Amino acid sequence: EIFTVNGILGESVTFPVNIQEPRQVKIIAWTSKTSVAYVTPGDSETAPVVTVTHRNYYERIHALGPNYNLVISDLRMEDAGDYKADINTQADPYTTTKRYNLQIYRR
Amino acid sequence: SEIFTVNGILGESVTFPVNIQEPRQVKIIAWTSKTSVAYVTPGDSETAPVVTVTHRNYYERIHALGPNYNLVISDLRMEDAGDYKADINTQADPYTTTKRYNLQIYRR
Repeated sequence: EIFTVNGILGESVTFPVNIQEPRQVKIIAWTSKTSVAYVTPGDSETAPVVTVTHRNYYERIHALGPNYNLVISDLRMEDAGDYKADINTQADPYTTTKRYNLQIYRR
Repeated sequence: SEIFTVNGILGESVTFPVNIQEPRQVKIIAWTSKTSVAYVTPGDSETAPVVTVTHRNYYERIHALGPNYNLVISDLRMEDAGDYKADINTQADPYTTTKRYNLQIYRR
């Protein structure tokens, strides 16, 4: 269940979320050692809107549509560790949680 | 700083001291525990801030207080117990400050 993702220092990495087409997302909350960001639905082609909630992450968090895949860019060694998405949707279970372990490599 | 301990009674309310002593500089506060908890942002214009709860465990049970941004978790549960963290994002340096709490819950 804890999915391992590897990223390269100074580059970008994608966290697989892949929200399917019957599910409707209300808000996804991302956390690590600090809160990271909240992601909310975009539009026709506005991609999901991302609100960053710790200064360590400002300008480094992007979200992809329609999957709601998270991209963190300009990776730092300090980004490594456990991440959690609490995915909130209109219908039940209402909240589903996904776990990730990011490891960072200077290459 | 230090972890701050707050005690609460099952079924009741507990208040987390935030004591923002310069409110209108607050952009967003992100509360987490074992799970996500809520975001709190400025009211359009008000005393009072707006809560968006971000996990169903805490649905309808999070309130914030103007003007200090103190947090209330109402209808308390035993699962509510443990370490809480607020990432307070404001308009000027350090831009993010973090407060740590320990919520002890007791029987009704």
